[PDB]
Amino acid sequence: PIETVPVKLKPGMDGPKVKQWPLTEEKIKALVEICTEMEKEGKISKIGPENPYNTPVFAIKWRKLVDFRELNKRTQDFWEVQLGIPHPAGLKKKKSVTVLDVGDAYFSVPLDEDFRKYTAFTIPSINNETPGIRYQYNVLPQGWKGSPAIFQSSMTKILEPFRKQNPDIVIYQYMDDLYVGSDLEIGQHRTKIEELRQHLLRWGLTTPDKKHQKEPPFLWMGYELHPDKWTVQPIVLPEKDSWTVNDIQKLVGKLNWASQIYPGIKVRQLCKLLRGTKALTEVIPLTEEAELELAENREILKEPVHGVYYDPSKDLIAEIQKQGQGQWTYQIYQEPFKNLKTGKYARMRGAHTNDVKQLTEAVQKITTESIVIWGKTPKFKLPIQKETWETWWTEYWQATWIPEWEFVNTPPLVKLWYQLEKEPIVGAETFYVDAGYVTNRGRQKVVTLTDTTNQKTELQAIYLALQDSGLEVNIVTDSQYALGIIQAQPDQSESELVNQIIEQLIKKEKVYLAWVP
Amino acid sequence: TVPVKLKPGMDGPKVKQWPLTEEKIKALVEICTEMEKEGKISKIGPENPYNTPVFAIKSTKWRKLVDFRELNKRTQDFWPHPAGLKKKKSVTVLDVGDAYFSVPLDEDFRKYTAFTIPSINNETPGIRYQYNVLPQGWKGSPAIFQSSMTKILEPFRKQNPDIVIYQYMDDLYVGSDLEIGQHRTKIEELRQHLLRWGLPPFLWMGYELHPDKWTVQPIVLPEKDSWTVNDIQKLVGKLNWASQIYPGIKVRQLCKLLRGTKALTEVIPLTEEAELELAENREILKEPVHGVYYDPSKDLIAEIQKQGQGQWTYQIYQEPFKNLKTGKYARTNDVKQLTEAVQKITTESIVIWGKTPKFKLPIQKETWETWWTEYWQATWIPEWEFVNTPPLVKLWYQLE
Ligand SMILES: CCCc1c([S@](=O)C2CCCCC2)c2cc(Cl)ccc2[nH]c1=O
Repeated sequence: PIETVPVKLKPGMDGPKVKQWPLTEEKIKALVEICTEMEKEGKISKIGPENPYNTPVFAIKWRKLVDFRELNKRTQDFWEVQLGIPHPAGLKKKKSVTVLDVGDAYFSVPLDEDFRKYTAFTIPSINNETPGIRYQYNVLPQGWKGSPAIFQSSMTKILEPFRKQNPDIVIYQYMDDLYVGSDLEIGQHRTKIEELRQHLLRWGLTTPDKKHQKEPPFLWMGYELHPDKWTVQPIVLPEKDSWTVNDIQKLVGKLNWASQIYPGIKVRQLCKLLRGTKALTEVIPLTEEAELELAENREILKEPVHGVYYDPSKDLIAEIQKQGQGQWTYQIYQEPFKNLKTGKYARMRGAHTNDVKQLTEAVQKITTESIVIWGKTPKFKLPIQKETWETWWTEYWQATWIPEWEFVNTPPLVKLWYQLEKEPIVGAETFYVDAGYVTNRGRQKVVTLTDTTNQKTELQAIYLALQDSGLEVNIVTDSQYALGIIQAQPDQSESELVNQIIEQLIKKEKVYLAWVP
Repeated sequence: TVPVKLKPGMDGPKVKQWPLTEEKIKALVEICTEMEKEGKISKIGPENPYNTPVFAIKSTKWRKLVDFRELNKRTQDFWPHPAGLKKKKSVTVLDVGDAYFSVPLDEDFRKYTAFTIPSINNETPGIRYQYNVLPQGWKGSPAIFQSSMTKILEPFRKQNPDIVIYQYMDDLYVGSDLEIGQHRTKIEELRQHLLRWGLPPFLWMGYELHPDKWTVQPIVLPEKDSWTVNDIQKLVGKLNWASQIYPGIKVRQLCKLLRGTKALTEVIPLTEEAELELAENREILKEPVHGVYYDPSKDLIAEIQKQGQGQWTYQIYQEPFKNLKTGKYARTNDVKQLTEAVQKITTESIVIWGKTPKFKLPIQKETWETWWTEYWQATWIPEWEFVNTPPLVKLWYQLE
């Protein structure tokens, strides 16, 4: 049998001494049936008065179900399973893939002797004056905190040898599922799949027969895995006449899932229906653009599109396009426009920003993703020119770096709509702003702002200045704030004011912004 | 094994492992597989919940680098720094981490040194290990091996008392004033003398630091032929700021040349009053502010500003405006330069105060977390937080 993992209760705490709820004599008789069997098999062992501990059992034909919450609150933490699942695009193509279900795996694995006592439960005796039978697990109790970690860990040492012996086969463990894959001629694959099952047998683990097995396509967590290709499960858009805030939020939800394989799915219009909504049941009439959006998505979705597997041998290419303002669509492929995956990116970091800046982040998101999925960073193809980047690059206070990339004259091309003069412009009128301004040529304008905030009045003055000034202007402000924002050279902002300035700025011939105490 | 414990009440670290590039992972597999055969480390089971992050840095050989920062913070203190070493002409840095790989680690602290070699696309559980010997990078190692170390060196120390030898973590700093040629010959004697005892590569290209030449990059004011309204406004701006440091700085006279809303480009002739005030301001600025002393009981902070063109400005202080040191660094790409800087600045802090400072980095975390280990070469890791450099603080620290 497999060596045992030593468990312990959390520091200080003591075993589960919880009372066994009353049990219907009809349930009591069915438990004795079940337990006796488990004992006959080695999983549990009758114990005595010695052990004070106890953990509630009840019946759910008839099946056993032990409540380990308390023990689970009292059991040490374990290096948990993984939470990080593989992503189809990361998988390599395979000829055959057999998935085996390790039936009662936790049950064919030993439990640390010194811990067995803490798993102590009790089957009440039918009649009043006579006491019932008391047990404790010899194996991994299903429902216990450390069973998955200890099962998997063990399953791994068991599989390690066989693994190092059969390098042409790869194995992925996932709960009770054992997925075996290879590029062997089906025949040898089915025989291998059968030695495996015999090596696991040489260790107590029992797998199903070739007749009860499972093969592609697999329907795993919103996906459809074929041996050579993958995709997301079939997705159908309703055709309602009446959409609720709830129906819409779920649609927007499934539409995002698709983003990973279907290029160009859009949810702007839809998401906008959720504005001001007052209840999860509130009906929202579809706007003209939302229907247009829904129709497009419906089409895109009608086409079945699959993603291919990772070819460790070929390079990764990530391509990024501006799908709109704040929106970017990318696709990672090894073979010419033959996707492994694709995706979007709306993320706006900071109230203000520019496509150059925003594109650069898209690159970082995509870079981190790749490292997680394929273990390497792709060669990027971006709609931006080296000199444009290099220009916003060295002039920005923050440090930043884009991997290896090549320009791709694929409109629209990210650009800079304006750049402040590095030196005060000669001959250009000069404005001193504060809600108003005063210029070197005697001009001035005061305006009484309503509802504004301190900082918002600052941007206003400036805006007011840009407004009345000519093509070339010089502005002096004290707002370190307005200064930073504008010095960061934004082209898009959540703020409307800032947006008007950005327009003013784009229209000017030359603008010099200066700060003073 | 000297029995060690975590500070009272503190549990072991449970730090997430940042994703690694398949290359780094492979390097880590080769290395850990070998340390395993050599019994320095051992695979562990699921009953160990702790984790410390690992990295592979870069000879063609790869160096494993465990980020024991969190663990060292929860690691009991143990119960000095040669102010002279900073004065020596040349300082060489030796990596003596291997001296540890031969001292068992208290059987019970082992669980705390757990680390994980990750897997690509989560296709495998990840290889889990823990140390059996003193791990490099752990705060406890230098201490526990201190004894055995002092022995090994007492000879050389006495044989070459003209030589200052400071150890810090996995690093040894050999300092002297000898000519460059004798220094390098002298170092090599130490290498074979550290070898005589047991397993020492050079650090920093086997090249030497010349702390003797390090110096405060003071604040400077624009010295120009003609002065426009803009120059002055910027001048007053920079001056007025620095006034919160040197209060003897006066702006009254320059601020008079700026009465009335004029045109930024208009050239203003400096009145003698203003002429001499600027003069006094330049002098006061000629040197670091008096009364700034290094408190050994406060955190050492280092802020770096990107000045563009491959130039960065930094300052080391414990109390705002009270800089203990300020400098510049010049070339690559933003990230590479940024990390080179961080390591330069640490090396000094150590050499000077034998303590690493806490950095405030002008970079996006995901970015830094993604490329730092591509250019990193030290065996230690400072504490670092990510910030947003104010537009004017960079303007008040640029050039000549
Ligand atoms: C076992 C190695 C992982 C692997 C699989 S696993 O079955 C797949 C692992 C994720 C969870 C469910 C199934 C795989 C499955 C299909 Cl259908 C096609 C290509 C594949 N290529 C691969 O590298």
